[PDB]
Order: sequence, then structure tokens, then C-alpha cells
Amino acid sequence: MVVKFMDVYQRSYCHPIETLVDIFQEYPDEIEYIFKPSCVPLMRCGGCANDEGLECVPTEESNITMQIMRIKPHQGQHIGEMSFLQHNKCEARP
Amino acid sequence: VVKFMDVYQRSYCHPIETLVDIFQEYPDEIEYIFKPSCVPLMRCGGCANDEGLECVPTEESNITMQIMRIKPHQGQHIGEMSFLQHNKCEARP
Repeated sequence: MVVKFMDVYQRSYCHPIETLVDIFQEYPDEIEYIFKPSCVPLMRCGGCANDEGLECVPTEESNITMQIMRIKPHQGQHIGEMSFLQHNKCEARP
Repeated sequence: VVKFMDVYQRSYCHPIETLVDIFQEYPDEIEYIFKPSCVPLMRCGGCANDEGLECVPTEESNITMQIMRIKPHQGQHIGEMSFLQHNKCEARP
């Protein structure tokens, strides 16, 4: 099995990739909460690090809602719907 | 809405497509230019935590890819490069 060069090159091009994202990062006003799970997999644009000043940016986005366990210090476990941003399409840009 | 048990299971340590710099995998070739400069590989990932839990591979394989390489004073070559992939993972303390 060898992946051909043109496929390799195309596969590495800026595209949405499954990415573990910390829930607190997406819900910065909920610093006091413990979340289970603490991170969720979201489709997020990714491309190769380069020295040409290019970044991989989303050109189409959508939301996904997930039931997350939300816990305060000595309060009981709640299960709540939380919405997260996903990337559906990407492009490389300065 | 994704159900809680589905969510929880999806976040458990598992192989995830991960962009890996060729220079990270082959640091002895940092003098050279590769195209593309990174490749997508399946690698174990789990949620960051302070409980000392790591996410580690329990089954692995190699994938070979044609990569363009250029060394100083030479033209472009295309050749096979092998990379490690993770096929199964488990969380461990």
C-alpha cells in the first residue's frame, strides 16, 4: 500500500478534521463548571504549518448540539444541551 | 441533539486524524524541503485532564506515502516515506 503523491498532496490541503475541543474553551463564561466529557470532537479546519503566512479558515459553518453533563462544586449532576461550532468547508488564506 | 452516552463514548480515547509535520516524524531530515510538509495520520487522542490519565496506542500499523523531497543542490524527488498510525487506543493512568 502506497498513497500516491497527488492524493497525499490533496489530502493535506486545508479541510475540516475531527478535533478535540475543550468545552470550557467554547463556553468561557462557565469557568466554575465541571463538564463530562470535558472535551468534544468537532469538525474544525486544519492545514499544514507554513512560513508563508497562510492560515486555514472556515468558509462554511454550522452548529451541533450535544447533551453534556454539567456539574457545580457541590450541586448535583445536570445534563444539558450545549451548542458547538463546526466547520463544513475551509480555504487557505493570509 | 447528540445523546449524552453517545457524546461520552465519542470523546473516549480513540484514533483521530491528526496533521503531523514530516519534520516531527523524521527530524533528521529537517535540512530538506518536503511537499506537502505535513500528512494526516491516525493518532490516539483523548481529553486533556488533571487526573493523570493518558491516551495510548494498543495497536499500530505503518502507512507509506509518496512525498516530494528536495535536498540542496538537487532536483525534486518523489519517494516513499513510512509513517506510524494508531489503530486502537486505551486510556491509562
